[PDB]
Amino acid sequence: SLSTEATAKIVSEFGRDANDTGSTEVQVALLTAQINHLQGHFAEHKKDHHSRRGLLRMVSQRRKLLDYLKRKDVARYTQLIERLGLRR
Amino acid sequence: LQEKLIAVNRVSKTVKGGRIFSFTALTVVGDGNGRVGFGYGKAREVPAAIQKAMEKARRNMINVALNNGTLQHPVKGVHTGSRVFMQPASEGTGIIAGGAMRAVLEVAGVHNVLAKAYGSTNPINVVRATIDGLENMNSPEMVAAKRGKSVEEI
Amino acid sequence: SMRDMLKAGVHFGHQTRYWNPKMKPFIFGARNKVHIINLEKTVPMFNEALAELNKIASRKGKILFDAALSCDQFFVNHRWLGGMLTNWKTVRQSIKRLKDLEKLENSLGGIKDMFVIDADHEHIAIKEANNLGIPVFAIVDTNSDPDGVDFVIPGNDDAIRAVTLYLGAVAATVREGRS
Amino acid sequence: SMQDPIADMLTRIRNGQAANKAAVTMPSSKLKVAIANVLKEEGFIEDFKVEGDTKPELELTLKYFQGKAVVESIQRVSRPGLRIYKRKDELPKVMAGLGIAVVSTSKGVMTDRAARQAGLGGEIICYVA
RNA sequence: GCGGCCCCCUGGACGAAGACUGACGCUCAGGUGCGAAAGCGUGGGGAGCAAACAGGAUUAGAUACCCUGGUAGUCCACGCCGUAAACGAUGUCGACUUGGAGGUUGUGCGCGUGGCUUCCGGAGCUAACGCGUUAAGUCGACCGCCUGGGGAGUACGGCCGCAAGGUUAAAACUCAAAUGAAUUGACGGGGGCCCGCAGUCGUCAGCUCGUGUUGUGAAAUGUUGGGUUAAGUCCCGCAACGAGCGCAACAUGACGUCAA
RNA sequence: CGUAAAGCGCACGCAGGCGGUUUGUUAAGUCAGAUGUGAAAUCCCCGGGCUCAACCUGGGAACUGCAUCUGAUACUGGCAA
Ligand SMILES: CN(C)[C@@H]1C(O)=C(C(N)=O)C(=O)[C@@]2(O)C(O)=C3C(=O)c4c(O)cccc4[C@@](C)(O)[C@H]3C[C@@H]12
Ligand SMILES: [K+]
Ligand SMILES: [K+]
Ligand SMILES: [K+]
Ligand SMILES: [K+]
Ligand SMILES: [K+]
Ligand SMILES: [K+]
Ligand SMILES: [K+]
Ligand SMILES: [Mg+2]
Ligand SMILES: [Mg+2]
Ligand SMILES: [Mg+2]
Ligand SMILES: [Mg+2]
Ligand SMILES: [Mg+2]
Ligand SMILES: [Mg+2]
Ligand SMILES: [Mg+2]
Ligand SMILES: [Mg+2]
Ligand SMILES: [Mg+2]
Ligand SMILES: [Mg+2]
Ligand SMILES: [Mg+2]
Ligand SMILES: [Mg+2]
Ligand SMILES: [Mg+2]
Ligand SMILES: [Mg+2]
Ligand SMILES: [Mg+2]
Ligand SMILES: [Mg+2]
Ligand SMILES: [Mg+2]
Ligand SMILES: [Mg+2]
Ligand SMILES: [Mg+2]
Ligand SMILES: [Mg+2]
Ligand SMILES: [Mg+2]
Ligand SMILES: [Mg+2]
Ligand SMILES: [Mg+2]
Ligand SMILES: [Mg+2]
Ligand SMILES: [Mg+2]
Ligand SMILES: [Mg+2]
Repeated sequence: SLSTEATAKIVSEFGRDANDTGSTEVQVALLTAQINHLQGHFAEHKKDHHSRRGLLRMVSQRRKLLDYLKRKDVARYTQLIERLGLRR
Repeated sequence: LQEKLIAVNRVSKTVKGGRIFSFTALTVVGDGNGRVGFGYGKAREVPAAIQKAMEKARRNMINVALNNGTLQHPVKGVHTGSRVFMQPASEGTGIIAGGAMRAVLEVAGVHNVLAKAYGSTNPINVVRATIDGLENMNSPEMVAAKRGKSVEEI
Repeated sequence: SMRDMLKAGVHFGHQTRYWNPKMKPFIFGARNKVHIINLEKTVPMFNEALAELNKIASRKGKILFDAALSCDQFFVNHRWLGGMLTNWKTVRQSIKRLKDLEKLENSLGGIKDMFVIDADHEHIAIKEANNLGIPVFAIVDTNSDPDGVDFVIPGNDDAIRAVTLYLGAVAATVREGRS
Repeated sequence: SMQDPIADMLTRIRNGQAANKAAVTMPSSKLKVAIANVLKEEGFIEDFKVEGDTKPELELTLKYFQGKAVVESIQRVSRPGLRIYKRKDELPKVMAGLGIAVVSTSKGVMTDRAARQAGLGGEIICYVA
């Protein structure tokens, strides 16, 4: 999983504060960081199906949070996907 | 008490020698005024079985709160596979019911009723379903009593 | 009253694992896995059990249970025979044989010329009483079902000392009720 | 997930009565209170009360007559998966008039009898007897 | 599905105390992924085990069971197959509704409080068996599926597959049943305990009934059980309480069986 | 739909169905009233005519619907917080 330090950085960049761990932007940024990190794992470990199920849950959760944010605030949504480099 | 024989059935148990036949008798008894019971008797001979059934029926009678020889409201009764529906009817309707339900309703003093037996129509269970339906039927007075209202408020 | 109840030891229930949850109203608390009965329920439920027993026996009644013979009453103190009440028509013939000429003396001696200790133990008798519509007056302990019992009396009924208190009271109240 | 709070209220009552509970508590709502008011006025429950502010809890005091529970049956009619609305002439009679149907009309939640006298139809919330 | 130990990479669950977001949720046709064993492809590997196969026995025969061997396969890499009694034969999510005894894993002060899990049982439910806060109880949301037994999960068509085959899925025709659970017998190359030189069964110790009680019911109980006896003989216990025919007592063949 | 026929082998998930709680607003669903229409025959009711009946026939009721207009706003939906 993501380190305490790497997590704390992401909360600082995308959150309102260090305490603001709940915001959709932070949550999406955290999921994105771990999805990107795990690409190296699954490149090496192609038949780690059990861990991949956890990755696909991260992907699905991110998709649901982005869809929530899109319909709640299109502008924040647009900013976020630019910063994180997501298609949608 | 009016008494009605609903069904007689020959049953059998096997023994070393062969089969031992015996008879069962299902009966209902009632006062024709909202009191009814059923009895089930077993004996080697038919008349003994009926006598046992009638004795059982007389001691296992329940009270039904009638209205003018019809029901208070639509009732559902269930026992085993037998599900019965009974509804109040107008004067001159008669007992629109199957035989097992008819025998119960007649001795109970229900003159006017619309009924239907769903599921199993096995007489033993239909009679239990019917009496179950009748005994849990509420009159306006007991409804008024439980709710803490007057009958005109109900 | 209550002081003499706990003097005898009415309050001591069974262990908590053996309890019937239907007895939860009557239970006060628990100590070292033993339920303690609330005698503030016992007192009025006991004293009102005396009152209805006064009322029935004033109508030339037949209380079926030393205490019985003191009150001029009937008892079963060995094995309850299944069908002693519901199959009375048959059980009379054993009464007939008992007094035509010790086995029937144990079983039927107390009712030879015809109140429950422990409702769970005397479940057959209570069931028969319910079948024939006879009001039961039972001491119900914490491990016992009170559904059949008409007049519940929440209390111990294992210790002879608690039993002698209850049996003394019902034999007292009904004897004064008949004089 | 929880998708019918009213069916949940009715079930809490049904299960409470079957278990001989003195009262049943649940998360409150304006609609639950409106229904509780009808049950009280028709004499099916003894009393209700709301406690809280951020998270209000509705408590219903259940009533028993001769041992038996007074609410002998209580059934959801209109439900999220199938909404049921009736015109004034087609309002249901529960137990040939001896029970009630609770009806949401444009003049608030009321019994079928009160709806019929007001000349209103509405959504059939539940049958009680 | 996963079992020595060690390291590296990695998924989920749970608890405590807060803080944070603010309905972002539940379910899900089609779709997509994962999916035991066997099997298939290419390349390795091959101790043990072992389809096929060979021989030896057994048997009326013995293409078997048993024995001696033994190839694929079982193992590894990568790809395919997509099925199993893939089962709790029990879809997922949420709420509610008496108890008892355990296991395992957290945590607060012998006493609490969470998670997961096993056994028993209450109401209730169930055709019954049973289920019973891990529901098959009481409700709500959404999906999947059933509509007599066969014909048939077969044919045709489509799709998928290297193949084996999978998946979707009929009809004509044919029967009045097929089926579930439970009951009484009988029977077993099932178990326990006993007996006998080991017209009939058989002089075997059985067979029943009334009333009560249990079961929706066929039925059950009594008549079972602990002892004991030549004996349902007797004693003791026991929802049974009594009674009859047998036993015994004073040759005597119970109820019945074989359309003898 | 445990064992009778019936829970996909298991999951993720688009469409779809469903949606905790408060206020405001809207008035689509829903509800109320009105108006128009819903052919006649038929059915049904009360009458009438063939000696009766069938049959014929007067008036009504019904045609559960649809549309429009005016209201209601609890509940469901939309919108805003
Ligand atoms: C008309 N309709 C579309 C039918 C249908 O609903 C089918 C179904 N499975 O539900 C078919 O299989 C149906 O579509 C269909 O395909 C049918 C058939 O293939 C055949 C064939 O091939 C040969 C004989 C009889 C039939 C058949 C009677 O079963 C056909 C029925 C077809
Ligand atoms: K969807
Ligand atoms: K080999
Ligand atoms: K049974
Ligand atoms: K589904
Ligand atoms: K057929
Ligand atoms: K009997
Ligand atoms: K609204
Ligand atoms: Mg019976
Ligand atoms: Mg049928
Ligand atoms: Mg394999
Ligand atoms: Mg291979
Ligand atoms: Mg070998
Ligand atoms: Mg071999
Ligand atoms: Mg399959
Ligand atoms: Mg398995
Ligand atoms: Mg298993
Ligand atoms: Mg299956
Ligand atoms: Mg687990
Ligand atoms: Mg259980
Ligand atoms: Mg096929
Ligand atoms: Mg095909
Ligand atoms: Mg026998
Ligand atoms: Mg004898
Ligand atoms: Mg015995
Ligand atoms: Mg002799
Ligand atoms: Mg089967
Ligand atoms: Mg099946
Ligand atoms: Mg499954
Ligand atoms: Mg899902
Ligand atoms: Mg809502
Ligand atoms: Mg509108
Ligand atoms: Mg017309
Ligand atoms: Mg709204």
